[PDB]
Amino acid sequence: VNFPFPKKMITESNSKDIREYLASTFPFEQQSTILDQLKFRQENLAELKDQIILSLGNWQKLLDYTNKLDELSNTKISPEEFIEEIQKVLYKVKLKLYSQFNLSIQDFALQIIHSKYKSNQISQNDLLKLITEDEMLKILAKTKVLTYKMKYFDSASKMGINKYISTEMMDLDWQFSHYKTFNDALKKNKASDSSYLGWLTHGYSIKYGLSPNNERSMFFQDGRKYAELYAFSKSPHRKIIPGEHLKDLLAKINKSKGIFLDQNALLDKRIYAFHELNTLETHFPGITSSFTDDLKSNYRKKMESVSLTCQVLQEIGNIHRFIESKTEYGLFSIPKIFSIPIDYKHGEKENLVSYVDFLYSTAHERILQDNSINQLCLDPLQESLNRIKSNIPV
Amino acid sequence: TLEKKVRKGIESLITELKLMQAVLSKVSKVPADQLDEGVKIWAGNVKELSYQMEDIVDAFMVRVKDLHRISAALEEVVLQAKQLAELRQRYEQEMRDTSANTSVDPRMMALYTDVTELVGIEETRDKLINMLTEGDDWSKHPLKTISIVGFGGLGKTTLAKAAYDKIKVQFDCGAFVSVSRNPEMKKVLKDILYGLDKVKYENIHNAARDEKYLIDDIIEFLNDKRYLIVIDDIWNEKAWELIKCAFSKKSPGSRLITTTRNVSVSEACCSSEDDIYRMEPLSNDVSRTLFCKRIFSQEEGCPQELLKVSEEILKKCGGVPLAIITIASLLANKGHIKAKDEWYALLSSIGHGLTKNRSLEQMKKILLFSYYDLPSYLKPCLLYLSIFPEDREIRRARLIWRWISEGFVYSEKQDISLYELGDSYFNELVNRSMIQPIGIDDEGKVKACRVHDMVLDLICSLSSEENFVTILDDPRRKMPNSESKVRRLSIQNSKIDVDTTRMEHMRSVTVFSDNVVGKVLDISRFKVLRVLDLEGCHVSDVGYVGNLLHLRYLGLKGTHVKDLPMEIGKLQFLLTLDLRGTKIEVLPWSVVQLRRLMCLYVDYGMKLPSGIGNLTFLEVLDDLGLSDVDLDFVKELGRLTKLRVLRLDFHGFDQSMGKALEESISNMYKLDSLDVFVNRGLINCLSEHWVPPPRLCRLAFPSKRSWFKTLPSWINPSSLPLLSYLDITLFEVRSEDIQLLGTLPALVYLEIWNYSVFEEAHEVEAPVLSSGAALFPCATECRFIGIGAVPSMFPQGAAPRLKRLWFTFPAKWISSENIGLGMRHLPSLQRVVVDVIS
Amino acid sequence: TLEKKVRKGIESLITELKLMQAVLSKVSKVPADQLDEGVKIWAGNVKELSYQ
Ligand SMILES: Nc1ncnc2c1ncn2[C@@H]1O[C@H](COP(=O)(O)OP(=O)(O)OP(=O)(O)O)[C@@H](O)[C@H]1O
Repeated sequence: VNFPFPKKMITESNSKDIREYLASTFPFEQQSTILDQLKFRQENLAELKDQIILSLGNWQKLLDYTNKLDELSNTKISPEEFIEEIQKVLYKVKLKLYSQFNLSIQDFALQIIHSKYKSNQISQNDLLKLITEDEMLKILAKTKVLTYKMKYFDSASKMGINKYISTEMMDLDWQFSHYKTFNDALKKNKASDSSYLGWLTHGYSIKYGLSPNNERSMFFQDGRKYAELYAFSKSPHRKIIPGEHLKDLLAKINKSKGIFLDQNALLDKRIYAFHELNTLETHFPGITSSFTDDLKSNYRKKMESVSLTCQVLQEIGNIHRFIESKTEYGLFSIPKIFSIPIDYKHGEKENLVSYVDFLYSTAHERILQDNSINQLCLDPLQESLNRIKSNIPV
Repeated sequence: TLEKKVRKGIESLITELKLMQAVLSKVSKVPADQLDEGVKIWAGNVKELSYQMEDIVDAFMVRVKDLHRISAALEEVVLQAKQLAELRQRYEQEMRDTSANTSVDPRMMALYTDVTELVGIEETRDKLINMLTEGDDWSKHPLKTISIVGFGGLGKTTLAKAAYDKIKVQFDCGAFVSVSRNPEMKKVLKDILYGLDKVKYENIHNAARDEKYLIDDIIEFLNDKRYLIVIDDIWNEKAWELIKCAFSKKSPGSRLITTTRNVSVSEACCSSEDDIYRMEPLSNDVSRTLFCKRIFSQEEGCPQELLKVSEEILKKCGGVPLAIITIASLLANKGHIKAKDEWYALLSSIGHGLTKNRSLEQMKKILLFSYYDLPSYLKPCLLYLSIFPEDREIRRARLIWRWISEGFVYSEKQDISLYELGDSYFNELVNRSMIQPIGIDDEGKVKACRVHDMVLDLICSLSSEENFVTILDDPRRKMPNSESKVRRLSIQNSKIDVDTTRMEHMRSVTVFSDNVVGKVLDISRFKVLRVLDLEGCHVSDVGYVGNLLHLRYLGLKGTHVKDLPMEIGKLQFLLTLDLRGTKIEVLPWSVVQLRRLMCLYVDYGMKLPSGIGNLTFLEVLDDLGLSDVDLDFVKELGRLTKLRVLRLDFHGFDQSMGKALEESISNMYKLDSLDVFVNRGLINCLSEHWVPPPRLCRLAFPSKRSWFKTLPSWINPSSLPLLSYLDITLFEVRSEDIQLLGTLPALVYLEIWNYSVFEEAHEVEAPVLSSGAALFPCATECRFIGIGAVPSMFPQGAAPRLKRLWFTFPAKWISSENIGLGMRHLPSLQRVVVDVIS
Repeated sequence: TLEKKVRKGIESLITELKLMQAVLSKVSKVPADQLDEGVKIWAGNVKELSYQ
């Protein structure tokens, strides 16, 4: 079906028309809108050992640490000892089905700290004194991508949104709702470490296949890169007259910038070049400030236009993951008692299909159009618009 | 027994070599115009036989079945030597009446050219005038020289004469005298005398007194006068020092000018760099005007369709005011005799076949002058540049390793580690004004090199008439008429004719940015192979090297190599092993089996097996990954004391193991550079009580997240006074650390990071250079991070040479009086944008 | 085998040629008055061999 543009308008006395339902419904509680409860995971903490006991026969350490995590989940311990208690397994484990339970061991344990932090049980300074540690940075930068790929990638690939997975656009997921603190508080206190951890995170994302390629990544998986990255982060006059091991980086930046500005060449490699490039400026502002070339190519607006496309597709995929469930929510994400049955809900007809029109009108309201942008924005948006209007009634 | 006969023939063979390179060195000195063709043909056959015997001797040396093969080969080679012996005798004559006149100087007619013909010579003649005539006022300043170095024909005599024609009426004497490649000193001095007075010295070329009395005469004639002599085309400065003694008296108000093609002889003059006058290629606009002055009558836009051809061709010459003259005179016999098609043919011709033309060889002599003046053991080095493509920068390290692996570097002094010898070769090539250097690598030396285009094709042809190299180019698309006698092959863009049938004795092979490798070409068929170069390819199949035994150089930079065979231990002879940019992440255990190496450009991601200490001869190691290492392996690194450069990064041994290696460093004494990389930590490696190696020049530190507590004590002007590079980062800072560092002799490069300023809440203080006056004789590059370096550390007489300075400046000091700038310092200290902090 | 020896003699013969035309080109430059007759006879004979 060639569905046309749903021309609508989100104005005053209309944002609250749907957001009021969205402010209390099961989804969107841990998310936001571009137009702008502890029992839920406690039950998962209870079910943490559903299938571990089935095949304990090698497979004993899983249950051995499972009951320890269950104990530490509900027991009240002072912050200056709770970190030591929980790190006893964090600093112990090293590494098919095993890793599956191993990730749940790490993922559920770390969520406890945020749960106690939002309750003001753990002092902010105490958390600050530990987050700066180097090892847990690479622990989180690994567990986040592993947890995302193990559950959501299987359903994302079928929808065709796998090619539009954005590492930087990951905190908005409802399940990974605890990362706003780790991002914003760390940025406010230690700004450099935020860019450092994002740089580390994208390196594994490249290596684990989030943005796969057959050619090496000359910007990640090497400490000497961050040396210059942090060297220019403190001096405003180092790009004008660069030094050695800095001309090469600029050459590889502008070569990929020209690849992105091209039209005829292959699209998947352009998507690949998008991810690291977008990661570069957000963490390191003023790094590709080609004041001349960007103006005669509308590059500054083009990057934002192609960035908003992935943001729209994320929420579209969320709606698709919500419609069929009414497990695409992902393993160990929603417990069985809190699950969602098959019956159609009356509030969907007034807050979902109408809200899709608002989303597409918001998508098609301020994005520029170009022959390069059309292959990057217009075509995926039209494909998603066609796919979203062929499954709502059914 | 049987081996005894072979080994007793080998020394006879090597003596034969020695004589044959003697003869070939003798013949190649003379230009190939006075050389009779019979001797030329004989010499070519001599060279081919030389290759054959070198092959036999290398094969025998590598091996010790084979004895019989070696025997047959050596006997038959003796047979061709014997046969070729009397061919020269059989057909040869004398011709007592063959006295053809000596050739005249090809660049004398150029001296006689119209004044109102040269364009753009201005604003350089005036600058050279006033860079020496500024002292002509108060004409009592002591005499000085101003040399002019340059390459090819960028125009030295022209500008020298131009300056020689304007300011003369204010002088009493003067002489413009030339010198050839092999001058006659008495002839030169007679030339000088005739240039002063032609009346008393009209027949001064007749009398043959001696080298000395005429020197006394010229010394006597030069009293109480200002002479302003100019002498041009001086090569091999040993000649020049004779003339300088002729000017040995105090003479206020006189100066002299020199020109040469070697910068390595001008520093022997004028005792100072401010008197050295470099000359540059002309600008694009001036070059365009000059180019259109010749071919076009008065206007340029009438073609309007070959314009892009004009810029494209003029780019090939670059700025040379001789190449463009040649092309303009060749390209139009009478008013655009040709248009837009043969122009493309000409453009395609350059690089492979443009030189062979008419009225064009009259200028190639001027270029081959420099090549002929080269001593031996350097002609192969210059001719080796034809392998690489037309416009591509060449890293000098690759060149040096290729030369050493080939076998063009050798000596019998035993005081040279054989790498700095190749470096000396490279520097000699550079200072002869024959290669352009660019950039500075992580070695503290020049990064890469580039070759002029019309010299590149010229040397390509010169190496092409013999079998020194072979090129497969689309514009060329030519192959020698003998597939057998191919030694060096330099594959390029062409990917069609990749035949490999009849090169059994393939010395070396290289591929440049081509996917044709592998799918069409086979290397394993090469029974012998000296060096292998495959950087930039996209093939991971290199596991057939076990069939190769003579390999020396193995370049695999950016090759997508996943793994390399376990059978590499068979390569006892090897000099280089580069693996940077490869997918392989672990090395096979069969590397301790190896015995000889000097460099190992390994990736720190890859794993180094135990027993590394056995590679005693190893001389440079790069990017070693030090993680999860046991103590004995670390201590092995102190055993092999031959390093000059070492690069280290690590993440997983921050223990007392750092101190264990810390003294193990001091076991080596040949270091030149060092650097250590570690992330965001206090440096738990270096103690304050550890003697450093006596020789250190660079001593870098790449990491900026890590820090030292304070300035190390073992850094002192006493130990290691050879530093020209600092690159430090540390937590605190002291106004006395700068005072300590201002005592070291050279410290050309300075870069200091104050960790606490940009990490912790701290105010950038103002350190004070308390003691001394200058503390910085030659520190051109100084970098201060988080440290306030106001211009008023001292008056201008503190750092004579400082082109660049970086520091931080608070906004609260704007109203203060500690920023009292406004004066011009001694170096070019006028381009600065300080990082200001609110 | 047998053809190998012949073909390995051919290039030697070619070199012999090249030397002979070198010599003949050298001698023919001078006018035939300053040339001594022994050299002339030798030149004629080598020319005939060159044809063969
Ligand atoms: N401004 C100019 N306009 C035209 N031709 C020029 C100009 N400057 C130089 N040339 C040309 O450059 C050549 C001069 O060569 P140059 O002065 O370098 O000679 P040199 O010192 O004897 O030796 P070499 O050429 O080996 O350096 C001549 O061909 C001359 O015509």
